[PDB]
Amino acid sequence: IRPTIGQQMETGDQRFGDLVFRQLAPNVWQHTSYLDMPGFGAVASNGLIVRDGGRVLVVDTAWTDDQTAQILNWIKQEINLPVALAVVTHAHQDKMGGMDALHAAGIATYANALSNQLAPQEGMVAAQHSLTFAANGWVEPATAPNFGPLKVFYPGPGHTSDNITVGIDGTDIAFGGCLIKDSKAKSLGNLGDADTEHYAASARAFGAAFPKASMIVMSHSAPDSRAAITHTARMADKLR
Ligand SMILES: CC1(C)S[C@H]([C@H](NC(=O)COc2ccccc2)C(=O)O)N[C@H]1C(=O)O
Ligand SMILES: [Zn+2]
Ligand SMILES: [Zn+2]
Repeated sequence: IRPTIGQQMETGDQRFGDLVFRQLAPNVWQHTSYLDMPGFGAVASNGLIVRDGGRVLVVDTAWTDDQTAQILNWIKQEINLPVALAVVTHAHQDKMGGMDALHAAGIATYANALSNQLAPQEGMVAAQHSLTFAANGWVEPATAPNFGPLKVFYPGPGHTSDNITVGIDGTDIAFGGCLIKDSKAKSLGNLGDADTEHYAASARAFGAAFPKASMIVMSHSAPDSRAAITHTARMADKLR
């Protein structure tokens, strides 16, 4: 697997069917799935798997149901603990394309209320539960029951108006999804649904929400330093 967009395979990557898994911490793995483009090649998308004692938590689906069912099969084989819930980080196919596989498995799914409202318009199935957010971006705790180490933060509109992010408490990892691009990126990716006015502030708000996270995970590049945040914000400064 050699994607046109997204990180390549490296030492420490485990191939499992059509997907790639990489351990990031004792209890955190990155899942990677690929959508092949007629004429362009494969585009990688990354999410996370977190072990929290006797249960597993997932951030983001794969691009498709079948790929997402493979994530669940990898969890069964390598961890052998139940998936308690999944959080999906906005209403686009790379993050929510496999909702039906989670539902078929009986996994409780959560997304920003706005993501659930946009899902029908975006060709997605809504999560079964809605997260809501305070005026400073922090999730309302009663809407995120029993989330363990997942600390959900809405940084403001950027890549989309509904994009959310997730810090992993008890680790130095934070997940920026499609909002954050890596420190070497040349572009901000698909800006078709983006808020170019507010993007820079939203990227910086993510950094300030998780100020001690040193490993920044993102949808389409390998985990990076905090320069992913600062570089994304610098590129976004140019859009205003
Ligand atoms: C990696 C991206 C540039 S595309 C992805 C997202 N597209 C889809 O999920 C489904 O459409 C397609 C998906 C892939 C290729 C073509 C169509 C979007 O529109 O934002 N997020 C972008 C990003 O992270 O910048
Ligand atoms: Zn998107
Ligand atoms: Zn994306």
